[PDB]
Amino acid sequence: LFPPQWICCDIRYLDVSILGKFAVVMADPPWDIHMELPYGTLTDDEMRRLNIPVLQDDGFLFLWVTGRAMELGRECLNLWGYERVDEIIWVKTNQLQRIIRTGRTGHWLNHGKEHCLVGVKGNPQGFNQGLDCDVIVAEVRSTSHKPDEIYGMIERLSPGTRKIELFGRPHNVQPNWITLGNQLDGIHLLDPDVVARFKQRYPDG
Amino acid sequence: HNDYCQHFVDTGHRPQNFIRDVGLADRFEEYPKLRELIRLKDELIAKSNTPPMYLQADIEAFDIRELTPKFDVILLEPPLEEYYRETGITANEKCWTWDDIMKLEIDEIAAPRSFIFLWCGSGEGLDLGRVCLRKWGYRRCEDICWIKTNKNNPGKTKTLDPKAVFQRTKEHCLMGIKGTVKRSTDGDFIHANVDIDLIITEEPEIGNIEKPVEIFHIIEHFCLGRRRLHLFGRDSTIRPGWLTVGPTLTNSNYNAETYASYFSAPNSYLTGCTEEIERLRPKS
Ligand SMILES: Nc1ncnc2c1ncn2[C@@H]1O[C@H](CSCC[C@H](N)C(=O)O)[C@@H](O)[C@H]1O
Repeated sequence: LFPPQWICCDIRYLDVSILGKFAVVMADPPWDIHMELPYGTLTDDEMRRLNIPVLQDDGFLFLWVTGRAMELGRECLNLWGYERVDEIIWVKTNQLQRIIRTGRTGHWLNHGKEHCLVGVKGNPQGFNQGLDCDVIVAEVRSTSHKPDEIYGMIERLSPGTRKIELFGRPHNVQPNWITLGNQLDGIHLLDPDVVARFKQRYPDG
Repeated sequence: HNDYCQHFVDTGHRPQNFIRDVGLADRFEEYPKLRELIRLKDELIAKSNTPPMYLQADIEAFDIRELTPKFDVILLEPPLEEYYRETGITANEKCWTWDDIMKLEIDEIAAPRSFIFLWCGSGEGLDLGRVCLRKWGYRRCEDICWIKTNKNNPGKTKTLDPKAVFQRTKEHCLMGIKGTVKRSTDGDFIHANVDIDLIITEEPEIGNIEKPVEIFHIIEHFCLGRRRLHLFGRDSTIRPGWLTVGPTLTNSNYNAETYASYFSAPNSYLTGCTEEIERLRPKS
């Protein structure tokens, strides 16, 4: 176990086999939801081809989904070797613990929540079931931060294991986690085994 | 750290216990124009509602085509085994597997432009209900979550599904769309964005399988179609504006000719709308 580690990279092209195996994978990908967005997205085929399978032999996946990715995310979860076994929802509140009910915040109904699929792979050991509820209640914070409560839920589920987050930003770096994303501050690696494999694979850089 | 997840670990109060103003009345107590939109739409629904109609039927053996005319909205509440495994109580009716549910010929009674609301539970039904929607010819388009609080009985409850990782404290009602509907052009069929995709109530009494009545309010506010079917309803869910069909109904009054007459000339299958509602409802 180590302090926060991160790699500024394009996740489509990083050879993630150098990172070893993780008890938990978490990802918040910019899905192609078939609408104009003020940020760039990954195509369905780019998502399908992410080398998620090498990151894990036994453990859990947390995959945020929205729009048509409710279904595309399920496809990816099964393709990567997981069975969906839970679905967390994050209920978004305002500053006074109320849901914002007005506006036009979904296509048919308004939206008060975000969804995170939970998948399992293999036969994980040393995990604690049933410690947390599958509902998170938290305000929206800063620039689209998913709720930090999720890290505590995952730590109670799988204490002291190594974990990897995909599409993370500097605010997402955490002890026991390796964070991958293209807005991180360079490359900061501390695990000697990961450092050694990184030098072999990228002798230049 | 105002971490309600940690607070649940420490106290047994579910995070949803701390969401304020979730009741039908208190949500817009301070917002007269928001309250007025709901009040006028509910009056429009009540003024145009058919009297309750209901039919006892063993849906597993029933030719569903005997239900006419076609329906603008269908609410489907099949009795899932998980409702009883997770509570421990013995069911007093046949439980339906997802294979059983899939076999229903819902596409044979849905109107060409219409919506479905399918209670899917909290486990494998979130996946298999989506397959049912495909089979019946709908596209999944929203997910209404019923989130259960435990304000009156704080504590943990063991989820019995051996695959579960977290304590399951909600149920999902998947919404599907059939046909082509454009919310800017088809305002005589839908009023979009009047409700949110969350219902928050206290966990029901020990042996209570009912779903929250607010699901009817969301459906009625959203779709102006007057032909509304509730499959697997019960005596306790009978409601003006709805045809209720289910195995545990104790009596039947459904007459297909009389029911259809409420929607044919000089009547309409749509509620219409008032100028006051048109000026208040959310629009592009
Ligand atoms: N191909 C790619 N490779 C690496 N990062 C990418 C990427 N495409 C998008 N990203 C990054 O992924 C991040 C999505 S914002 C992610 C939100 C994060 N879970 C939170 O809690 O805030 C952005 O920084 C974006 O620039």
